[PDB]
Amino acid sequence: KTVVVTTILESPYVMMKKNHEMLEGNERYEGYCVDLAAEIAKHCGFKYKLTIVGDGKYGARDADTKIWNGMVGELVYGKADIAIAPLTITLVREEVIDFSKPFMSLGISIMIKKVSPIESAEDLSKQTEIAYGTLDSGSTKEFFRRSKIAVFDKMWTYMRSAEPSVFVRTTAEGVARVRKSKGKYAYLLESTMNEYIEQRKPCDTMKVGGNLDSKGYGIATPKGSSLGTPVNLAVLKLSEQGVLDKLKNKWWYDKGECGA
Amino acid sequence: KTVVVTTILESPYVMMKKNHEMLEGNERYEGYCVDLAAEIAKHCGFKYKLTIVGDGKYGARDADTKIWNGMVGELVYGKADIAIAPLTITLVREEVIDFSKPFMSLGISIMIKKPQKSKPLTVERMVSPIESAEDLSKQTEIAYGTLDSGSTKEFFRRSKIAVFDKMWTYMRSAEPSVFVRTTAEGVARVRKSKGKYAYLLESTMNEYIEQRKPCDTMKVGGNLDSKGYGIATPKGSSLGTPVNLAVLKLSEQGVLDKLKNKWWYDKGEC
Amino acid sequence: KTVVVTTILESPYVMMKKNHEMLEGNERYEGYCVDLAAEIAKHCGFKYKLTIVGDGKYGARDADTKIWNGMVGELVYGKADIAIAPLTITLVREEVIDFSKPFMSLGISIMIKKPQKSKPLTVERMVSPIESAEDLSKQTEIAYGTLDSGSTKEFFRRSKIAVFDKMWTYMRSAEPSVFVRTTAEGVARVRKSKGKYAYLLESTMNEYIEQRKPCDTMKVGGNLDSKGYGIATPKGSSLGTPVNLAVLKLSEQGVLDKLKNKWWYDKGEC
Amino acid sequence: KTVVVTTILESPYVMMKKNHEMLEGNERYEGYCVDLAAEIAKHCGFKYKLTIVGDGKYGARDADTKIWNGMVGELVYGKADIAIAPLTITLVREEVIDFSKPFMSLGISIMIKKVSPIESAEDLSKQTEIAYGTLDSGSTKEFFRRSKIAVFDKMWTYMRSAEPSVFVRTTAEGVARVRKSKGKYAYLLESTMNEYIEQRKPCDTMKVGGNLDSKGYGIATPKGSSLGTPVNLAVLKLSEQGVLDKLKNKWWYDKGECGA
Ligand SMILES: NS(=O)(=O)c1cc2c(cc1Cl)N[C@H]([C@H]1C[C@H]3C=C[C@@H]1C3)NS2(=O)=O
Ligand SMILES: NS(=O)(=O)c1cc2c(cc1Cl)N[C@H]([C@H]1C[C@H]3C=C[C@@H]1C3)NS2(=O)=O
Ligand SMILES: NS(=O)(=O)c1cc2c(cc1Cl)N[C@H]([C@H]1C[C@H]3C=C[C@@H]1C3)NS2(=O)=O
Ligand SMILES: NS(=O)(=O)c1cc2c(cc1Cl)N[C@H]([C@H]1C[C@H]3C=C[C@@H]1C3)NS2(=O)=O
Ligand SMILES: N[C@@H](CCC(=O)O)C(=O)O
Ligand SMILES: N[C@@H](CCC(=O)O)C(=O)O
Ligand SMILES: N[C@@H](CCC(=O)O)C(=O)O
Ligand SMILES: N[C@@H](CCC(=O)O)C(=O)O
Repeated sequence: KTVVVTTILESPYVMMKKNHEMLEGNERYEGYCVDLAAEIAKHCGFKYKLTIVGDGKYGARDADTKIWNGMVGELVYGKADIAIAPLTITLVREEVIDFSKPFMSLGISIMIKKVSPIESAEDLSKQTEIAYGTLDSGSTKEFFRRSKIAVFDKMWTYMRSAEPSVFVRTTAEGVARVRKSKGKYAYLLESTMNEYIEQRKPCDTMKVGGNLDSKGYGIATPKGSSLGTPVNLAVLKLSEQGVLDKLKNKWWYDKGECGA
Repeated sequence: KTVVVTTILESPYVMMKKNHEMLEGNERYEGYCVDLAAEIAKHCGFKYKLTIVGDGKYGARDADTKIWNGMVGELVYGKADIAIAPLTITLVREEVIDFSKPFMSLGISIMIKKPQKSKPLTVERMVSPIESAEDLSKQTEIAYGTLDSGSTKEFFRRSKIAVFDKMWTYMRSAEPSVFVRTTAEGVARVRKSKGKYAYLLESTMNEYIEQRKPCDTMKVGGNLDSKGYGIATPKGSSLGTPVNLAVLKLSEQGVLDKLKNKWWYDKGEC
Repeated sequence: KTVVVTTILESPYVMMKKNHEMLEGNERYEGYCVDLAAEIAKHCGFKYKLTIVGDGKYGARDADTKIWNGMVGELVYGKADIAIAPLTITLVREEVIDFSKPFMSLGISIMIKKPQKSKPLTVERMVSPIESAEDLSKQTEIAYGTLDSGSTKEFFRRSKIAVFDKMWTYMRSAEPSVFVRTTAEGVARVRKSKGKYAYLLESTMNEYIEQRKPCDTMKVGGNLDSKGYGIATPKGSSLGTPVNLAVLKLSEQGVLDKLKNKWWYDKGEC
Repeated sequence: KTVVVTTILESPYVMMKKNHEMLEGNERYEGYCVDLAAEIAKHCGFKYKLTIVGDGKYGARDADTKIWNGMVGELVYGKADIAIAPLTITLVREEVIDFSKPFMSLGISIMIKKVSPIESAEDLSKQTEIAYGTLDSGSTKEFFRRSKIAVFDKMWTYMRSAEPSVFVRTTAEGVARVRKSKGKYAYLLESTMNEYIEQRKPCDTMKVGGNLDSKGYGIATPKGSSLGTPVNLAVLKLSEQGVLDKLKNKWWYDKGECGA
């Protein structure tokens, strides 16, 4: 029984190689998540087929319709069996899907155009000269929406009532916007993606300040599935064997086409 | 029914209060773990009684007897209901108990005695003889050890990495023994060995010991791996999911970060 | 019963919102005074309707008619129940209305156009032609004026200090008139007079105007006196003591401090 | 009828006369508050007799007995007709006595021994190596006790549970303690007293940071008295005529027995 593996096109997690037109099956995808899925399948011992989520959404709930979209939606509604992808572990997701142990620590970080005047998030909220937003229907926007801290509350209140739409549909759109804004825009995204972008050409983006919080990516399965314990054990074994460290070093720092 | 919580006597997780010779109950202990347990009880309502393991060990499987000891061992046999303590999530422990999501990140680091400032135009520089684990294993004048019945010892024993295997081979055949009974004993050995002893402990304890007086120890290199601390629940128990969601809520509301900052960096003696 | 609150259109106390054409009710206005009114209504439960005086004056006595005008005047005759606005507590006003305890300190300051950074090694220095009220009165090249029907004009009219008396004598016999009908008009005169006009206004508005773009104005010297802003109330009204208690309570909680920091410092630039 | 005036020996508000052994009446007292009382009597037109409060406390409520001590007690219980003294206007006091308009602005300040490693009160709260307390039965301890701010809550919790007693019976004891502590103790007191102390010899104490909050001194009268409105009008007249500024300049900066 082939296991359906939903995932999203995120770099360096999943990429469509370079000559994908002449390739078929899972051989046309490469990245950290592809390697993670291969190791998970090797440990558990199942045949899998990588599938790309129909909409480029990680997963959230719509305007009071209680419907999950993106990867979480495909998991809940039975459209997929497992999600090896950068899915942040959150409160709202955990109640509906089974998350494994985190395979990568991360956090929310500020990235800007290349002594920065903002540095910390407090100064970023205080100064209204520079605009800042998040990814639409992701996890950072939900973190800001439900945040009770005064600084994050001010951040979310400004971001929601902003003209034009300060949010972006895809993280690539966000990095393009912050590159083209001539330093007038700040992008809020995961620390791992921030470091990957800052370690790539043309190296015009830099990460400033610290991490707003601490989160992690987990392998998600439908609630009440038989694969949750095996994939949890496989993630633990991979972490203890250094496989996750090796994969992150390969896909984040082995190439390093940046000047640092 | 009041459940029993087990914890280890580790700072700044659970430390006896100053006036603890006359106090009774959970008010005797202060630290990160006590008010973490308070927050857990506040989220999901239950009555808890803090307890300390008699052996004072974190937990490991004994060879040729397959008997778990320490916090994990006493949690398996049913004399505890929940382990809110700096217990490291491992593969061996996950097959006998249930671990929640990590509430604090950590890693294996190296602790050494802080060298004196180098004299040479008038700038002072810090020169250290060990800067990573590769050169720590490649030398012989400095002994290094871990904590017995801990996660680090099991990690080094079961590691297939070349440098980690070399360090494990060194500490296995070491005379006198480089293993310590308690973290505080390891720090005492580090401060007493005049700079010839390195301690392989967790990064959180290393940073906490660095921040407090007499601050004669330093952390060299990065972490050897990435791990986490989880709240341990007996396998097949009713306190697993509520505790996991409680940890998730405390992470999302910022309680964990504020607790860490007020228990590690607020009391920055040095 | 819904009581009517009067206020003046003075930044940052009350400013029309950007989308104020379609919005109705108290949501039209934003600023320090609307937040103060909300807090006052939260202290003691009552419904309020924000209003703006038609004449747009703070309040003064007319010549030879002994008739009050402005916010104070319309509060005396009973067309308003409470004045939550930057109304300065004075002796003449206290004899006809009731003032609560000051909710913000202030003083009379001098506003001039900011000069250019002077150069002579390669350091830029700030050189100003006026640095006190004494040298402002002694000099004659730069004209100075105040706000019509304001507290500062009454202070200068009834001042027995030699310097203040000289300045008032200059203002009375001034051609063309140095008095402005609105604070914004005075700042516009300062900006467009290219350094030949000095505005004598309240310290809070002076700092607020200095803190925003294009920030071509500067405050010279210190405050000529010390005063405060109070919430006015008609004599013998039931709203006096509850509002005074509310102001004291908001001072104790530090709500006034955070309102000031949010409406004066956070929104500033340059 | 001679109006009884209660006051406390505080410098430079009320000071004992140099040759007071040979003097009697109100001519044996001098200071800012003595001049204030003289101006109030001149404006209202009443004869007064300055009386020193029995216990050197400004006023507070005791441990669950609802009894006012100090000057507020003398006012409430009919033992005094008016209080021209540095009495801080507070919500708890206003409910039992009638304050006039503030005749002097002030705030909580941090005063230490003369690199300045303390800065604002945030660092003072985050630091456990330096001791700091307040005046007992005053208004600063009440402000710290009822404060709902996290920094001030931490300050109060540390101060109450401190061994030995971090509080001082009189402000002079506090300044002596901070002088003799070799920089290990900090004293929290009113900004006016802090400035007066640092401006007088030996000038070994210096102020750091800004004022914690803003308060003021008002002339207190018994509730439901006929003197409240006349003294309020007199205070307003004195403020308008510059008499209060003149007296502050006379008693704070006119001597200036310091090098600054
Ligand atoms: N260095 S890293 O970001 O690639 C990374 C991060 C993490 C890893 C492993 C790696 Cl390699 N494993 C941990 C897991 C292992 C066991 C202990 C904590 C969880 C359960 N999660 S983690 O702390 O999020
Ligand atoms: N900054 S820290 O080490 O005290 C720390 C570390 C971690 C926190 C929260 C804090 Cl405050 N929460 C995460 C949890 C939240 C969700 C995502 C990963 C786990 C499940 N684990 S963590 O990445 O191990
Ligand atoms: N810092 S400020 O100008 O916003 C400011 C100014 C003042 C505040 C509070 C603040 Cl936050 N409260 C005082 C009041 C409190 C009690 C003592 C004096 C009045 C009654 N008035 S004040 O001295 O005019
Ligand atoms: N410069 S000072 O501290 O001596 C000082 C302080 C103050 C003065 C007068 C002086 Cl001289 N008057 C004001 C009062 C006057 C009118 C306006 C506010 C109150 C009512 N209170 S105050 O703002 O506390
Ligand atoms: N990776 C996040 C979204 C990225 C972001 O919000 O910055 C998720 O799983 O939803
Ligand atoms: N925290 C570790 C013990 C400390 C160590 O091994 O350094 C554990 O849970 O096993
Ligand atoms: N705030 C002053 C008016 C402003 C001014 O006179 O500068 C008043 O209440 O009268
Ligand atoms: N002046 C204050 C007391 C001074 C202090 O506590 O520092 C009062 O009236 O209570």
